Amino acid sequence: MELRQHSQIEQIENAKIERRRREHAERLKRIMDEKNLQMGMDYDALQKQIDEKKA
Amino acid sequence: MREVISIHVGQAGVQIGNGCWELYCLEHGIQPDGQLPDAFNTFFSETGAGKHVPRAVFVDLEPTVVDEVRTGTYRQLFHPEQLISGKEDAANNYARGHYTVGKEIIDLTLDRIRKLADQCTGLQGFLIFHSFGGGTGAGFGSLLLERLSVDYGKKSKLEFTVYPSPQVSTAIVEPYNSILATHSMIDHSDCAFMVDNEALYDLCRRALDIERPTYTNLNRLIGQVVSSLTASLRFDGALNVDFTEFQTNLVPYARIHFPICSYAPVISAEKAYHEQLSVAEITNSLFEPANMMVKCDPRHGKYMACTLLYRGDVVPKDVSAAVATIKTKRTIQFVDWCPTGFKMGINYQPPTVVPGGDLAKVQRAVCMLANTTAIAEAWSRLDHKFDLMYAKRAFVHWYVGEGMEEAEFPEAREDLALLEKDYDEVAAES
Amino acid sequence: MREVISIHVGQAGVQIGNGCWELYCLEHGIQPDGQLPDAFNTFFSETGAGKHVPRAVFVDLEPTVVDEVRTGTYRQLFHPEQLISGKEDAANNYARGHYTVGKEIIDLTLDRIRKLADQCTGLQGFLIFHSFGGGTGAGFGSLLLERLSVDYGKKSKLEFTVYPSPQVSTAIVEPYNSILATHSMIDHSDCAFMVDNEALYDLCRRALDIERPTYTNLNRLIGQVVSSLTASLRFDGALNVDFTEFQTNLVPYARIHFPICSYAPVISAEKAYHEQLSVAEITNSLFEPANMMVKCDPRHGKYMACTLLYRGDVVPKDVSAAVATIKTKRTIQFVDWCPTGFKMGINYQPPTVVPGGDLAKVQRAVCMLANTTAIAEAWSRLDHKFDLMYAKRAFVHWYVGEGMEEAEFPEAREDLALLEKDYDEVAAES
Amino acid sequence: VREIVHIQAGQCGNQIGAKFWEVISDEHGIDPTGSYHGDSDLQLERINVYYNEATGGKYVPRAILVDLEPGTMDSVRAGQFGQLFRPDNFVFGQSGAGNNWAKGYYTEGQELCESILDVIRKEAESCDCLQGFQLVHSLGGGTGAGLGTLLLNKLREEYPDRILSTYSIVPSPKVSDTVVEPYNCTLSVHQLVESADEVFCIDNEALYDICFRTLKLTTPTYGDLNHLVSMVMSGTTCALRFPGQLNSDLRKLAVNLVPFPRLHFFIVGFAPLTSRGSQQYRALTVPELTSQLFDNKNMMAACDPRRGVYLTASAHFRGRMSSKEVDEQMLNIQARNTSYFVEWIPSNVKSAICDIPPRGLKMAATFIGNTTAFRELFTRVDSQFQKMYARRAFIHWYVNEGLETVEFDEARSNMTDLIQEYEMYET
Amino acid sequence: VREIVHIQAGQCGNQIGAKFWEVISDEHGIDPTGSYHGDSDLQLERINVYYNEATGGKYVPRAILVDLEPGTMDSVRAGQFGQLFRPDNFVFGQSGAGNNWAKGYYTEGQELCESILDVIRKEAESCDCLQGFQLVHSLGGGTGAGLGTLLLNKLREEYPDRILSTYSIVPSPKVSDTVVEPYNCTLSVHQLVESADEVFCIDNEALYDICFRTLKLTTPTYGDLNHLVSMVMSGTTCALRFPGQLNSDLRKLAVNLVPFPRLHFFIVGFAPLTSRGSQQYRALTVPELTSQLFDNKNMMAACDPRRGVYLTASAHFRGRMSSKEVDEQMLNIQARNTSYFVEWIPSNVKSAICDIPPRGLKMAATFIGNTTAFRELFTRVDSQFQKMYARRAFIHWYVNEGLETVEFDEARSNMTDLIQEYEMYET
Ligand SMILES: Nc1nc2c(ncn2[C@@H]2O[C@H](COP(=O)(O)OP(=O)(O)OP(=O)(O)O)[C@@H](O)[C@H]2O)c(=O)[nH]1
Ligand SMILES: Nc1nc2c(ncn2[C@@H]2O[C@H](COP(=O)(O)OP(=O)(O)OP(=O)(O)O)[C@@H](O)[C@H]2O)c(=O)[nH]1
Ligand SMILES: Nc1nc2c(ncn2[C@@H]2O[C@H](COP(=O)(O)OP(=O)(O)O)[C@@H](O)[C@H]2O)c(=O)[nH]1
Ligand SMILES: Nc1nc2c(ncn2[C@@H]2O[C@H](COP(=O)(O)OP(=O)(O)O)[C@@H](O)[C@H]2O)c(=O)[nH]1
Ligand SMILES: [Mg+2]
Ligand SMILES: [Mg+2]
Repeated sequence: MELRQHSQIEQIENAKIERRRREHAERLKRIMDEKNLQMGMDYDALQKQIDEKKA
Repeated sequence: MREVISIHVGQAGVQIGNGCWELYCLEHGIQPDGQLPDAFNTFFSETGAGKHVPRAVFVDLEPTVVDEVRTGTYRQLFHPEQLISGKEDAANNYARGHYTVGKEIIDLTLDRIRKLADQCTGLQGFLIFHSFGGGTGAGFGSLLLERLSVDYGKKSKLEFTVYPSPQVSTAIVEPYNSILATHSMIDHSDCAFMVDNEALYDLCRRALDIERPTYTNLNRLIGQVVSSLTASLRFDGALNVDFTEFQTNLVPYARIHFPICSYAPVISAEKAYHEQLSVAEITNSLFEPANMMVKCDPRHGKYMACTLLYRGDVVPKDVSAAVATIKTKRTIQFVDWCPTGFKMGINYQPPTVVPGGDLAKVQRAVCMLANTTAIAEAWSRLDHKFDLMYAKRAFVHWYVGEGMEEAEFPEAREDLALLEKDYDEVAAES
Repeated sequence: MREVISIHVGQAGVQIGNGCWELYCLEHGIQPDGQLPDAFNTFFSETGAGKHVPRAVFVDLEPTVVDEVRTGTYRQLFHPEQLISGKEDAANNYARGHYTVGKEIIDLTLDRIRKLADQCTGLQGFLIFHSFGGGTGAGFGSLLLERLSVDYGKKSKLEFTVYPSPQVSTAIVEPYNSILATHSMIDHSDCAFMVDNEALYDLCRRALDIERPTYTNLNRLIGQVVSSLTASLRFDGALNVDFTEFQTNLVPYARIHFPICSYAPVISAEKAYHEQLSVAEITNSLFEPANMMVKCDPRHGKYMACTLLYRGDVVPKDVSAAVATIKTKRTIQFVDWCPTGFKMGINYQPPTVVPGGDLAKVQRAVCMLANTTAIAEAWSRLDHKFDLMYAKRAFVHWYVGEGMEEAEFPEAREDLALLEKDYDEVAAES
Repeated sequence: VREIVHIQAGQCGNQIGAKFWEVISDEHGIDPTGSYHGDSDLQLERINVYYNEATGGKYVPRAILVDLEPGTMDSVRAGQFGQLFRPDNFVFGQSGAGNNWAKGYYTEGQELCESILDVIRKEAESCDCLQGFQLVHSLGGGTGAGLGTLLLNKLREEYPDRILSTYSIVPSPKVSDTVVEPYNCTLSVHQLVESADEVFCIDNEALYDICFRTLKLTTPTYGDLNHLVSMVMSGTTCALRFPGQLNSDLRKLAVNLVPFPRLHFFIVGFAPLTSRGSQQYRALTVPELTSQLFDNKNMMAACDPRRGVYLTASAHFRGRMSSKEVDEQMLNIQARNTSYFVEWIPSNVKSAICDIPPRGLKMAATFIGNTTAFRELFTRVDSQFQKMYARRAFIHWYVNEGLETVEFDEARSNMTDLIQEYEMYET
Repeated sequence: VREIVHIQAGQCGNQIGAKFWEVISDEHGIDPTGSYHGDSDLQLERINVYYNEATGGKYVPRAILVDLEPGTMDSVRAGQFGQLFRPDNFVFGQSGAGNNWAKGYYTEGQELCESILDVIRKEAESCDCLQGFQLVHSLGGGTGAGLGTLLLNKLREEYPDRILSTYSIVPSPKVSDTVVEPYNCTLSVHQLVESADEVFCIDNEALYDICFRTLKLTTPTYGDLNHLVSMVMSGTTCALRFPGQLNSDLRKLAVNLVPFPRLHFFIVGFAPLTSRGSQQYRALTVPELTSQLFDNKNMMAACDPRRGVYLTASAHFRGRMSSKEVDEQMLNIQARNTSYFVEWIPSNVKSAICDIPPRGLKMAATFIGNTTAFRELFTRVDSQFQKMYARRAFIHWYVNEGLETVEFDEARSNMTDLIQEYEMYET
């Protein structure tokens, strides 16, 4: 209710705008590498699961 | 912003719910205390300082299940008002859970759900969980839904319920409760998803590699489906699908709303490392009878409109290539009046894995909900079991003594019979 | 400047007053001895040097309760002329506390209040506390009011009385005393507020998490309302409401003056960590039957004009949004005439707490006093209890023996009947 | 030398005027201590209109403050510009307001009125010339609605020639802060129609709507609303204080705008207003001001012009601009929207230009219009009065002050006649 | 001074439109902050066609963005050039789209309709002259399809003379993203035929086919598809913005290509589209462009011209090139493929030359043609609609909004008649 909201809200939306531009850019890089797009896998962190099941 | 409310009825509803809220808090990045070490608004509220609170209400008529949450790790997350526990359960009796004991607590619950909806500025739907065989799941669920229908009117009431299995059963009075609750849900529920334990039990053994599962393994599977369905409201994507879009595209008529569930890939970590799981692969796995979460084969029936949800680094081209290939498959039928037959969505946020979890951390996944006439197979099985018991009046005295009038037993039988007639006429073509 | 006089009669009135003056003195920063370690003058007189004295008169016909204050901590605060005590109590007999014993001390009491009114240059009202069941609360309460009407005339006389509860009762002759006192309040009082123990008891368990309250916990709840009511005369604010503005807004007629009260938020410390308590929620919690301080259901009748009083960082903008939201509630019934229906007050000083208290310290709070036709429900209960006793003349000999003439018993029944007629006449269709 | 006397009555009027003097003092460059420290010689040309000078270079406004209870007087005293006013001009009672029209007009008004009128008299007779009076009050309260009408009748008795321009705030249509306003506004309307030459109606709700829609202010306090209203008072009388290419004072406006003796209620507006941060997207020119002025959303009263028709309209312009540009814009807006203007009055739009714009703006404008859309507002209060009066209801509180029930019927009769008079001239 | 107002509706319109301004801003040389940092004086000649200037050297596009849900809007501002647009032209609702034509037309359209028209009025009446509007929307959805048609009627009612150029995306034959498309496309066609002057039809499948056949893109995204469409929109208005040896603006195109009021649906194509490996083999000559334009694979709509006959054809050329060489190619292609042209119209090919090419390309061409092949695309949706309508279907979702079942029959009747109309003129 009580706030300066618009002066705070502008900063909130500016952070959101910058947030989306980062994840847009890094998504673009990993997309253009068509091995990761069609076929790739997270082979390192996937292995950590297997030793857990052994334990 | 845009809000969804979850209500958890009965032992099954509570047990599913605490697994689900573990998935969401770990997904967004919230500690069990509610603190932090975005889309929080869709499921949570900000209390002040830095603490969050879920939009959920837990209801049961006996305290054992709810008190586990009260002494569990997540006791600090929930508002004490959200956890509602009765004094003595309905004893798998629909009449006891509807008339005698259900009305002792109904108005206490309706205040708390209504009060929570005040905090939801942009409310767009509810999520409600059941187990049909239980007294509270069927009896109190009907009373909750009937009241909620007139209280709020045109708001999407989505349900996620557990069908009795075709052969696996834990209650003898199980057929009695399911049919009586069938009448109440058909007119009031906007759309209700179907799953059964026996199909889930077979899936977590073959696809996931577990010799001997428990209810925890099955319930974590259900949470993935709810996570994928609601991801369109929470995270960015190339093709958004709101609750209303789901409701319009899936159901051709008001009475035919029941979908069935599917999810892919469901694979163990070592076999996930063995294969590569492209978009065409996961779409193919959805349509096999083995992956269906309800133990009814679609090949006995035909398909109406199906809805696809894709999560990960999936590109709109690879989706169109995959779905067209499925149309070429002559092991899949479509009724003639649905040539389009599909609704697709693409979202960028991969699924979330859990410590001690069962599924692999794959980077592209798909979720499926389809409307099929094969569900009439499940209706016929429940009908036959009910007739054998009711012909000789095997358990009537318990329900009548708890306020139920006997005339409701044939009425619920006829309403189910009318529902079976609708599917057969829809299944025909001209 | 502007002044209010508080009078405390009987056990119930003086025991509440002890809690009230604790709350005021702590709020203004005055030690219990009357020294300092503004609004000060609205309730206190400055004797000189640096010492403060309240505007209060303590009277009961038996010395036990007053001697507690004379021996307690606040013995140094009051002026001993103010602490007035009789010899033997009224024995829960109206006729004894009005005609036989009450007259020993009435003229001594009226001198002290009038002497106290001389030092007060700008008085605008009185504050009188009663319990209807008691002989001193009702018999001596009626006698005090009858004189103050002719002594002072056009000065608003506001009362705070504990109406008998539906089921909870501590005196068997309680219904007899209430009807006899009912006649006196309706003619002389400018406006009289209703409270009852049974709703307070249920309020101080659910909202404030107390297993087993006492009379001490209830008295702090009442003191907050009076402090909230009079804060407009003491503190700064965006919208000020004087006693006369209260008087014109709430009452449309002469005999329809009785309001009922509410307060929000009344929350415990460990629940306030979960809740936002913005202006929407605090206004929505006001209208629930759970929060009303009289165990009578507002939905059984309709609403006349209501008054809302706000305490805290509240801006005039969204209070209008709160009132607009309330007017959309179809569960809230308003009378067609008086379509405005509201007067709103905003004052900036937040609520005050007490060490060892029960109420959480909150950003903002709202106090509600409203006029509704639901109070005829309270009168109908008391009327039915009276008729059973008087049909067989259950206790008349005690009242007759102490000077009372029997003819008053049907007359007091007649007056209460007329008052019940007036409310249903107004509550009827326009 | 066209001095104007300003009177503040009630809570709403007092706080608006308190902000209203901050606007003028900054525009003229008078230090809050009452001393001149400005920047231009033109500011001292005609300061005599609003201010008196105390020996020592201390400038004192022609302001008179009135209330029935001392609460607001102390609030103004603690204000930033509180020391500016003359202490003897503070006149107040020692009784509660009561929110009662009859109580304010009859019971407490009479004792205060004889002192208040003499307080007016020292200032009105002290100056070389006196063109008109300036009153700020509400029309839903008990002090402003009642006592303001009483003083207005008395001022008309003593000063018939002068222009009795008042500034009023109307009770809102959706949410309002008092149960018994319809009684108060209806009784006051009878007096204002016959006694006051110029009445400007402003609605609180339109002020909020302007705040969100244009100003984006998430929480508009009463400071913003009063400042917006203060702009209009400053704009209207600016032609007296500063030179310009085409002068238009108050009496020029009355003769132009008012076609008949009883149709003199006005709606007001101002331009330009700054959207936070979005001002970098806007190229302010004379045509842009025209767009805002005749935009219906910028109107300060919640009565839609498009549902009615216009009779007369007037626009002021402040700053160094082209005179051809102004005269072409008025013609453009009148020709493009013929449906909303009356045939039997050609050239429905008056125009004027002033040289010096306010601080902070290189140009600004003020809009005043008179339209048949006032019938919407008066239907509102008449309807609530009707269904309240049939039940009788709260009349119990006005009768015990000495007001006959016959006055309610007379007050409605004149109010309804005013509505019909706007209906007939629509043909 | 031939200003054009741009309107974007729905998810399809906003993403196509946002990419559209990236193309124009770089063509004219406007930094994404809105300031001119160009390289030639010719760019600032006629930037007034699409932009307004904010005082400070900052240029603002004449853009209006419309949607029912604000999800797509914040994705636009997250884009690089999103800061350019005026914040107040963002007009959006607070309800789900519903993917429903009736819901957009009746329930949510009316609420947003009044607000949108005034936003249109600001930009339409802020310029010295107005040639026409430019609408970008798809027909398969519910927002752009539903609300777009309603706004198209209001624009025609207020502004009949102006050119209502619209660009449409047609639901695909093989794989499509919505079940209820036959209902949405059939209802929308009725409004396009009677209201809009010019309609350009784009099919998503042909856009994919061009990418894989010609451009050899291994992974095409919606950015690459939308880049192709923006080129055609840029080419058509290039005659307004830059000098040329033979000018041809919008109103010339409508007169020449449209022989009868209802036959104005068009197909487009763009040359040269060069494979990244074939660039070293392709020598850029004027005949080389002519081969690509009239080649059937290059058409952006999945309707084969060879199956029908041409009525009119138009080609636009950009760059400094021979006038003889351009005119000779039109004769050559017309005389060598005589079987695909109508006898009763001689000289079916219109031509134009514009001097300034797109960046990086030293010559480029644009094609707009009108043919009887459209009978294919409408027969497709008619067949699917009939089977979905012979039995009732999702229809109850539309009936519960206010749409009458008779509207579907009227929708098919008008759509069927346009198919027969093209059948007749083939003879
Ligand atoms: N999938 C799944 N089903 C469950 C789970 N727990 C119980 N069920 C199902 O629930 C049914 C038994 O009813 P309850 O779970 O007790 O539901 P209820 O409404 O609380 O019934 P009452 O105990 O009588 O109140 C059985 O058919 C189980 O299959 C669970 O954790 N996961
Ligand atoms: N809320 C509240 N009520 C009280 C308190 N003490 C007594 N009462 C109420 O007082 C009511 C009866 O009035 P009495 O106790 O007889 O007081 P009285 O007016 O002095 O009557 P006598 O003692 O006979 O002279 C009971 O129903 C109690 O509920 C108290 O401390 N707080
Ligand atoms: N614009 C504005 N309106 C106000 C302010 N304070 C109060 N009001 C409004 O004025 C109306 C009546 O004022 P009131 O207190 O009755 O004035 P009174 O006649 O002197 O008692 C109320 O509805 C308030 O909403 C203020 O500071 N600014
Ligand atoms: N060519 C193209 N098509 C798109 C784009 N985005 C979405 N679409 C398609 O446009 C069709 C209709 O989109 P929809 O969301 O219903 O638009 P709306 O209902 O008018 O808001 C869908 O089938 C999408 O696949 C894009 O950027 N380019
Ligand atoms: Mg249970
Ligand atoms: Mg006693």
